[PDB]
Amino acid sequence: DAKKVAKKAADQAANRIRELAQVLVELLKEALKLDLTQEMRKKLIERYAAAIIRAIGDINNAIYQAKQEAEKLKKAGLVDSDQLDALLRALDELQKVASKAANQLGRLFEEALKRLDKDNGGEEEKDRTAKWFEFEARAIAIALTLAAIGDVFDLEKEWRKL
Amino acid sequence: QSNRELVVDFLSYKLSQKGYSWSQFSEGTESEAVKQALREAGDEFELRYRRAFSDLTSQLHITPGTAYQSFEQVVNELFRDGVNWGRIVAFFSFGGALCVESVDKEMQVLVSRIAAWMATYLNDHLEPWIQENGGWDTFVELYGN
Amino acid sequence: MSQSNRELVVDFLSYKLSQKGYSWSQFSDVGTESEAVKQALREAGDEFELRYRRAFSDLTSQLHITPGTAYQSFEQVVNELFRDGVNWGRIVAFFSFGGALCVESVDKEMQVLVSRIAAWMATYLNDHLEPWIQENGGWDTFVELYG
Repeated sequence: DAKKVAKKAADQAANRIRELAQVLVELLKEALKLDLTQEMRKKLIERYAAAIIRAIGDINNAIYQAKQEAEKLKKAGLVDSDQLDALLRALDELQKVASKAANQLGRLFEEALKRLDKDNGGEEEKDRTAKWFEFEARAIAIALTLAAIGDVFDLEKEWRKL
Repeated sequence: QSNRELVVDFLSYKLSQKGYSWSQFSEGTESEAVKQALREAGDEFELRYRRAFSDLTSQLHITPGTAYQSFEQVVNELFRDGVNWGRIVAFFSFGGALCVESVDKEMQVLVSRIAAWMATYLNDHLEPWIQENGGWDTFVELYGN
Repeated sequence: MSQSNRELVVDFLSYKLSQKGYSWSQFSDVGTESEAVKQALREAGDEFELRYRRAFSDLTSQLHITPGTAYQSFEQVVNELFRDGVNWGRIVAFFSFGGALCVESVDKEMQVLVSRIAAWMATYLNDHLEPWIQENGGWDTFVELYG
């Protein structure tokens, strides 16, 4: 039903962000390798770009499937017009917050790389910047999982109000 | 003090469910209704969280030196683009998990700190929305069993 | 479905270039159902880009596109995009990515790259995505899913 539509969409979108955060942390660790060829640095950037693009494509895939399931429920008469409206707004909100999380993770990765390059110093400064990136990326992933549960929970309570 | 008392009641309950006594680390009936509804909502929130994402406490990075940032960075991102009751439940549940994880790692000193940080964030940044949306009694009407 | 796939790439890139004020005809000398497909893809591309504009200029900037390096940059990113499978969202992301590379190419007065990127994109679509597309009901599935 409608509750599974929203849950599935939220879980997929949040899981794509958790996975992106993990991929970026692993790529930042590889960038810490100290006999890194350029040959590899170029491949690290390419993997970064593909991870960002994959995450946002997969988030959008989950949202588009969910909106199609929502409209099928409207047609089969398993949801009225006001419930469908609440579900579509929740899905738009999910797309907005998950797409923001992906852009933030990408920007923090780009800042980390720069601090690693430009901010020059012992491993200590640099390995600090790694552990900072991992700390920030995990915070974003956690916050998004919490918003995902909370928004679907509140959607269900909105449907009951209706 | 009502918001402080909600934080303490909720944390005391979540800590008790994970094996710990709040006493180790630190209207009357209308307040019970709000406390009970929030306990039940946090229980349901945590069930949903575990079914989708598995364990919450072990995924929380926290040391005494980074604890304020662990709390602040998550909470600021959670409410970055708005507030609803479900995200307020998430905020309590997150705070409860951060306290359990702190105790699990022998960082008991952080429980009272986190409770204070939660009460301050409720009073300064969520109370306007809460009161505008009917106060905690409306939360009970919507979430209480 | 090969010629239709080239027309799709040309239509989408011409649209994205025109959104930045640039004219396809300067870079290249190149019914109802094809129009529905083109329109759904333009709209999905707009929606994808809506909340990724100035930060997906960033990605393309990070790749430091040049005529000598663009092909490997494009192909490596696309290969990683689809490394573990295909879905319609990734295909939209593929079109949008190639659109962003064309716009970046013109911005940097590397216009020769526009028709090359279109060729690489059409080749990839026909060789590596068309089998999945056909097993998923064809582009009409995409028109229905997007709306």
